[PDB]
Amino acid sequence: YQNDDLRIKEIKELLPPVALLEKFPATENAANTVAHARKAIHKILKGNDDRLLVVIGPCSIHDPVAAKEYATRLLALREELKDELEIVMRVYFEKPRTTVGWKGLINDPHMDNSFQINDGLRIARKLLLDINDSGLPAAGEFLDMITPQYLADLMSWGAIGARTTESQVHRELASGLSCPVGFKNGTDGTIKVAIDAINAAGAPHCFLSVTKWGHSAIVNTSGNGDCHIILRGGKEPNYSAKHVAEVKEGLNKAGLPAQVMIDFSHANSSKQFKKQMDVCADVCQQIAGGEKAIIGVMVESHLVEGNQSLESGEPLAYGKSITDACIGWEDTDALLRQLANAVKARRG
Amino acid sequence: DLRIKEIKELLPPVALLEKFPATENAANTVAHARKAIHKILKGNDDRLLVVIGPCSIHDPVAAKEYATRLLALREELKDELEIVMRVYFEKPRTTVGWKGLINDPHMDNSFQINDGLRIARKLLLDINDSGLPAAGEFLDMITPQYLADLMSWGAIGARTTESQVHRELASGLSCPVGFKNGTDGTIKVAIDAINAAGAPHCFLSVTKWGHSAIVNTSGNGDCHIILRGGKEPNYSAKHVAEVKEGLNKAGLPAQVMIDFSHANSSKQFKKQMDVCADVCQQIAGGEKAIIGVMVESHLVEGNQSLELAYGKSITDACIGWEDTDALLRQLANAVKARRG
Amino acid sequence: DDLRIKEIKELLPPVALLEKFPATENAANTVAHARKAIHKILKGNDDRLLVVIGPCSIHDPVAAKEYATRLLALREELKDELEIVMRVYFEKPRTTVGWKGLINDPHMDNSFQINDGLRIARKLLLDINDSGLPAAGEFLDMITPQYLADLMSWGAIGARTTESQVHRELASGLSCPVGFKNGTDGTIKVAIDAINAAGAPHCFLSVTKWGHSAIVNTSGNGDCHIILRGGKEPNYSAKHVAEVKEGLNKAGLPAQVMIDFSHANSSKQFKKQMDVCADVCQQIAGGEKAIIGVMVESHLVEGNQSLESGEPLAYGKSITDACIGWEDTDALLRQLANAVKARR
Amino acid sequence: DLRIKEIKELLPPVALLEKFPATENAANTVAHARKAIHKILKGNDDRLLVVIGPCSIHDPVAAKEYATRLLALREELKDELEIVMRVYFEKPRTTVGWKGLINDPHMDNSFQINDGLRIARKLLLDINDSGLPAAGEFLDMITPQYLADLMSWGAIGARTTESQVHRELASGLSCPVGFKNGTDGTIKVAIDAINAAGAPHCFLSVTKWGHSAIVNTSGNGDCHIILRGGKEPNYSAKHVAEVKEGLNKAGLPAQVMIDFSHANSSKQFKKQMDVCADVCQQIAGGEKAIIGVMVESHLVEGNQSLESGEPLAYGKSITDACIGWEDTDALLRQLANAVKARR
Ligand SMILES: [Cl-]
Ligand SMILES: [Cl-]
Ligand SMILES: [Cl-]
Ligand SMILES: [Cl-]
Repeated sequence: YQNDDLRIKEIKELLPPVALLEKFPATENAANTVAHARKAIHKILKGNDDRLLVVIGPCSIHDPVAAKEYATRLLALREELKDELEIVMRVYFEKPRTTVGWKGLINDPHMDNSFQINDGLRIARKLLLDINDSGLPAAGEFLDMITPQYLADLMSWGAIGARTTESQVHRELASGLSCPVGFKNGTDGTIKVAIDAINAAGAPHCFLSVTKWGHSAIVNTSGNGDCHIILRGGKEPNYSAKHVAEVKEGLNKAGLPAQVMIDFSHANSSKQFKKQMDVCADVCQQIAGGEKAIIGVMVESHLVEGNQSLESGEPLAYGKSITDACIGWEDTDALLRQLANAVKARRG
Repeated sequence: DLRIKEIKELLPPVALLEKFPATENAANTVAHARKAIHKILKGNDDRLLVVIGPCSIHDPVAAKEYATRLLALREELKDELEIVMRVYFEKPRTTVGWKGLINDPHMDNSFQINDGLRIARKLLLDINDSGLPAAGEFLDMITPQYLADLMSWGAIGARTTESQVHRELASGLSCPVGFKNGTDGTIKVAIDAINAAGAPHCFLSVTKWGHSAIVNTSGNGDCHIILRGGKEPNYSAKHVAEVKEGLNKAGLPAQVMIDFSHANSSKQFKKQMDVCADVCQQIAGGEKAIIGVMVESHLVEGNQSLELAYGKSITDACIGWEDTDALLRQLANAVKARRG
Repeated sequence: DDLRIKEIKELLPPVALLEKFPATENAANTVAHARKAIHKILKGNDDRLLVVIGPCSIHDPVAAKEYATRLLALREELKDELEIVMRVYFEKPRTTVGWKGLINDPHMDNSFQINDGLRIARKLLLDINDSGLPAAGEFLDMITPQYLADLMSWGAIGARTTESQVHRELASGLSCPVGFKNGTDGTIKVAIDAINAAGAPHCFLSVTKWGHSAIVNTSGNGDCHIILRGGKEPNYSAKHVAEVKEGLNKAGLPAQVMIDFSHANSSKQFKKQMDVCADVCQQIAGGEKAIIGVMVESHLVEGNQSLESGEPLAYGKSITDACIGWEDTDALLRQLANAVKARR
Repeated sequence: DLRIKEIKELLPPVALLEKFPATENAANTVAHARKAIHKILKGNDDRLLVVIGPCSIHDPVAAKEYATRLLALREELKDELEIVMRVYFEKPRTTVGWKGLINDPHMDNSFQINDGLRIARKLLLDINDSGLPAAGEFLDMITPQYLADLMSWGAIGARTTESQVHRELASGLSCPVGFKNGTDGTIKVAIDAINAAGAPHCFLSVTKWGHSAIVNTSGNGDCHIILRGGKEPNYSAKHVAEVKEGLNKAGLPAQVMIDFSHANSSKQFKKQMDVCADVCQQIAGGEKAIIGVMVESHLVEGNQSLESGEPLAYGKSITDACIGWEDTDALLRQLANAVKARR
């Protein structure tokens, strides 16, 4: 056609989501893990559970073998701490990036710019299935309208990226998702964008999306009431009590329950992975001191601490992030016990 | 699919391109206007790009009446201005409101999006066939597949300037793209978007066949900033120099488009005329960085609420025709001065 | 997969053709009225003959519109004895290598511009129906019919597919009457079976208007009939018509018949369609009422010609089967109308 | 429009290929058997192609036990016979009746086509993966995309041999294709079908993605006739000579596949044993133009009718009657001894 596809170099074939769902169907145990975890988070968001939702795991996944080793370790802590914590593993397959660089396992699983995205969807769905089947709920992030269709049935909770909290199509996506959804404050600390996203997400919408058959269609949503805010810092951290008090009043003024998930990382740690433990110390003191509004937290965590560069061409160390730096496993075990001990103190 | 109440059939883009193909005239209108904006953006034309038109389209009849008026002014001032009609089919907002001609053309909450796409693509076709190039707004990644072959220039929504999927959209679009600065006035987000949209990308998208696919884009060098104001207006000569310094440090061409409306006009539509005045003086004074402007105009001035008048915005207030005739000549005279 | 698959190319979905070329109110009225008219004839509440007459297949839309304009004048003049519908075929089934028709290769040069062919086919078919002239088609596969069937007032199943299950299933979902041809041999059983099968509802795999494969459920087509087209020797005489009318009554199916004046009934000789027209008119004049329809291969200029690629073709002349010219065509239709006015 | 009651979603072929992908053994099994039949059709191997197995499959369990037994004989007789198991998933009929495993896997008119496709592709996979090649029947244009990659040989439905679209389908298939003589015993439609299938074609079809496309095929040279009888059997030496001359007169190799059942057996399953003896006599006395045979064979001989709310005999055909295992073993040894005696 005329005036068409000048900046399009190549269109290639994408497996429809039904192909991935048929190849990797939920087991009964995987469907049970998803169903129970969703209901558990719903119960927390409705104020009928005094436990803390904990979304913890690698910035994103690059190696399914390290990821499954991580998942086994976190699952054991999930079983031991389940009276205090609802633990859900961060299983992200995309790292949003303004600059050039690896976009994540789905876009480029081979980490060599071969962009084998069908491979990446097979790898990602298989891993999510394996983790759920083991008993460990999974948390994802929704950056687009096409990718979630491949994985959403195995997600117990998801986040909308801070760079898309204001995006109408991402708010509409949320309003048709089957899992709970967290919306982050704006990259400058602004609360109102996230509150508007929750109100928009709770409403029905009619909009254009893609089906499980890989076809575009008109979709009508019912609205999603299981949405909440994620405090992730602005120019300065916003995890402290003063900020929690402001957000609580702000939600209540908007008619929303005063409830918050606090991201320990990103701008709340000033992108310094060890300060997640300093954020943890303060949030725990808030929780132990009686703060009911804090219903969840987020932590970037891996088997080995820190990060490493894909671009150097050095062989990758095992179990170490190639994107944001994470706390290692020993900090991760201590952090989770701190949280469980703060939830118990909140109670007694 | 607990929160999915209903799925309904959507015509693939290839059906609206087949029903409403570009005329040779509409295609030349698109080709020449894109090339012209490219030349302006490459620093090889001293002409000013003027994107001007209704806040949002609601009445195709009134849209065509306005297009005919603007076409004459476009013919008359073509030595100074590359005039392009603002053809936006929705006003992005946060709560209730008519979602626009595409989402609800029958203005009854029926959401006849297939009808809406027909009506919107026909309108875009008619306007391009008459000779008037069109500017659009790209809010999602599926709608542009139906309309973008008829667009000479596009703006990414202010609320999606920061979104990776919308920067990747821009990277594969066949027209120039404007990115608005942040709500606080800062320009880092738009600089990042321009840089993002300028690189090749591989991502998932829907083709003209209505099927999802893996898409590889080339990158889009014809991107630029749009100054729409932050808490304070950012149209003044001091603000332009500051942005031009910021652009230069980022290795980006020191060029800007100034939106006269919204916050740069203090929400007062008639005040867009005061921005013309300041902007015109800057141009007549020699300022070569201002390569474009954006103005909200209709046949009748102001706004109205669906809770009747012809040619009047049912959304944001717009200047009327007399002020639009005067504003366009004011800019063309300013370009003549700077040219000397 | 695909060692014998050389290339795959994109294909417009039917919704794209239906959206580009929507039925006018006139074409829709033409289609509706003609379908009602053929149903009444097939039920028995009308004595006029159904006449499906036109080129073997279309290769030149301009020539096809001149033919249609001429035929429309005669349809209006013989409308009280004849329900005239134009043969607008866009495929010629062939065993040997060669041209398969307009949709497959409209530029007749083995460029296979099938998206072009479908636009051309549907534009032509719509223009004919808007004029007021109803149209008859042939259904050779499950995919092509979706682009055209809303503009067909009647359809035939290829004689080489009359016992094919998918084709009987296709016929059970079409919105138009359908005709089933006897076998190469005079065997009429394969056609009776096909008529029963198409009257039944079925469930099978087909392609939608969106260009996607789907599971489809039909309701059954009762506006289906036989089409006698000869075999080893012709089979249009009231002797053969008797044999068939007895086998139809035997099988609970109306003893109605459509007679094809060409192909093996004409012994593959175009001019001999005039002879066949005589025997069939004699029976209709001799009171016989089973004959509800006929088929004729008819163009502007009689005969046929061999296609050479890049070579200009003679005007009005079929490049497939030989056809009778317009002069014989105007006479054959007046012969058939006289025969009906006699029937009364 | 007016006569369409319901449209339901159909899994695209890529969903079945992703769920049931060829393992390495299955692709090897298919690749070797395709090459071995091609070599046989080209006259570079004196071994006899034997397609043998149930009229159609209604029970994957019985099908796999049969595959196991047949696989053991494929190994033992490989030097004389290329044994391919008949894996059909429908008994074509204009009458009333079970429409096969893909249309109706649960044998109750539930028409669970997506389930049938899963069951049919999984069974075919399991058989090929064990090392036994499979033969298919092509009745429509849509179904083969789900299965053809696991078929080493196919036959076109007898009621579709003169269909252009089925001849075009064959021109694009990756396996050899058998074409059945006409119901009157005429071999003309089979010769026309063989010629048409050998030519490249351009035609509309559905892709692995469940979308209609324009397809161009290269042409299939590995096509041959299936002699299955007419109003009288056509397996005798007089008939073979008659067809061998009709194929030479047409420029096609003088080679035939003899179907032992249906009209060639007078609709009596045990009379397949008598066709076998005659065909063995021809071969053992130097007949080289018989390159393949087709036998309807199950674990347990005969057939039975499907009843609602009632169990079925195990291993027995619910469609056409088959010879059972004991005759099947004897038949295959007879054919193998006939190749030894011809060499
Ligand atoms: Cl990892
Ligand atoms: Cl308007
Ligand atoms: Cl013609
Ligand atoms: Cl079985």
